Amino acid sequence: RSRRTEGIRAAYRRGDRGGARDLLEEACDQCASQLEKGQLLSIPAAYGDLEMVRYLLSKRLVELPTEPTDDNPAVVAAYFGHTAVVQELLESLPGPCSPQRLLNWMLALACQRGHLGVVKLLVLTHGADPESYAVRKNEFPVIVRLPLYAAIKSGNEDIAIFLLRHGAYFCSYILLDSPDPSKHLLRKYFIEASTALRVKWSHLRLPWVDLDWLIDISCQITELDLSANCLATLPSVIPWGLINLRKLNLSDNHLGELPGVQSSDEIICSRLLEIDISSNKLSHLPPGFLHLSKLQKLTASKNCLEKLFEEENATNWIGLRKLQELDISDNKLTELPALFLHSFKSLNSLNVSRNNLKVFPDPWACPLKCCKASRNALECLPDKMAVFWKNHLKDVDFSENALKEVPLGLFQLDALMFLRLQGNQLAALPPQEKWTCRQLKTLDLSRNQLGVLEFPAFLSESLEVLCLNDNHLDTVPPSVCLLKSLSELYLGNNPGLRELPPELGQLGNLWQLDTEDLTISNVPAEIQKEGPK
Amino acid sequence: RSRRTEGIRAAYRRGDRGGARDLLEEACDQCASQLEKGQLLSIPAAYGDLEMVRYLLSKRLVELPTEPTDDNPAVVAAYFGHTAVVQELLESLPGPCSPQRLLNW
Repeated sequence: RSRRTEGIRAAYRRGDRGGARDLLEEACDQCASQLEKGQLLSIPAAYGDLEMVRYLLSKRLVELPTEPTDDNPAVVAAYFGHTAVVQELLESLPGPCSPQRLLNWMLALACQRGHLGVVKLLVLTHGADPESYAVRKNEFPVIVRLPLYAAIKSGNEDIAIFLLRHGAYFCSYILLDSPDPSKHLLRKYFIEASTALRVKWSHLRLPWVDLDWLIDISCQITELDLSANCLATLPSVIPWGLINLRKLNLSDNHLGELPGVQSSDEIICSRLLEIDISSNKLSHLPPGFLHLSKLQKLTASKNCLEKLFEEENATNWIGLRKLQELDISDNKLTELPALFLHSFKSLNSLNVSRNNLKVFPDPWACPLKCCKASRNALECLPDKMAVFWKNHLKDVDFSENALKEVPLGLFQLDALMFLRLQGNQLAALPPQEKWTCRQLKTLDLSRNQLGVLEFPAFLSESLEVLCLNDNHLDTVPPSVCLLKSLSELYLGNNPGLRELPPELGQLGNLWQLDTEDLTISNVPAEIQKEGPK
Repeated sequence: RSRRTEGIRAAYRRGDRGGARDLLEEACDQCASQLEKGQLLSIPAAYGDLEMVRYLLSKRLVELPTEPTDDNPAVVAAYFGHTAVVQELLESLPGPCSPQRLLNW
């Protein structure tokens, strides 16, 4: 019975493809069982006769088993690198549950064999996992069955780098077991030369890095992006042992602590211009940052910070003097001591929102163009805003806080035009005659205990949106009639209202109105149902 | 709580895509449950903002439910013919068992 197989094989062994066709048809008629038909389909696939595979799949309708074995026709097709036969067989697999197990098995087989095209088609077209194990039944998930490891250990560097560029990751075993080719790939295929290189080792899940990998080129730059991985520690050279770095991305990792310094003498990276250490597990920043006078951006948000810096209230700090951006939001800071904060001179953007802050930091003469401190427990704001930021601050977000009254200073500002002052307990404003926010475009004064609200007449040409929903409003303040230029208004969530003023019709620019759960006595039900227009 | 949705929708209703981004990030921080995140992903997909769908799938890592419902972000993406958004969402589906049921729907 098995002879039929050999006979067909004989026809292919001598190159007699037509005789192989005849013997194959005879066996298919005599091969009723699924295993025998699968073997018949394996014969030409192993040989490489794509045409006869097509005939068997199309006319004989031969089933393609999903067993991840070397007897499988697709496995042998991948074994010999016959990409056309592999795709032809894989197309015949029925049902939605694509048999990934077979795909990983043949993927690792191709990686071991060196058939790059088969690996490419499997991973890119059929979605075979480049980071799972090609493990069969009664087999263990050993790294030898992992396709990147099998590719690089086999000497198939091209397949390994292709896998890395198309979803594979490095791990401790790769670096420890094959450090030479691993460092070769790290030192070649992630380098953007510019000397002052730009090396992107991020998104590689590297559990550790070594000076041995690139410190030889620390003359100007070794690397810049080490984010998006599982790093838990660093050499101190990575912070400050490199000469002409300009940007470092040390974010999105397990770096709960960064190496520190004893003085500025230990810092060689005096040229750093931005640093990204967010999305880490930091409780405080190292004081070495307080020696980088040239650093222009620091972003240490998405951390567990309790303080910006340790209480070094004696040292002549010069660093961060020219810092423009400090983003330390999404942290657990209750106090922002005036020491380090007043050491700044060039800050313009301060993002300290989403913290446990209760007192806004004691202000100082520094040109803040924008400040976000919402999602805090802030009780009040300083009165020196108009002293320092009268001509600088444009965006303010002190909303969602425990604040009860905004002093006149915020509204005495001139450059201020973007106000988010909701989510507070404020119930009364400073008199409108004291307001100098001529450039005001958006005023979000919702979600508070405000009732009368007054506006400068100048805002007749300035405001584009005004939010006053969800307040203690029983009657619309008549001052709204001033705001001809207003385009969007909220008045909903005010159950005490019954009259909609006629003067709102004078506000020509209106296109939308929050009429949510507002019953208007002086408007018929039909007009209310039709909408704001 | 539902207001967040409408607020983001408002930003897209007037064409304010950056304001929609800000409101979307705020809601994502305040939307922990899978259904709320799926709704947040449905908003731009129904609108057609492929960029914000990409940001949600890549950065926020928003889960894509396999329920064959008109609330599904991919279903609404197919509803308005936004082919790019449909492929972007369908690429995010994990695992080997490709949810054919959603695909037929």
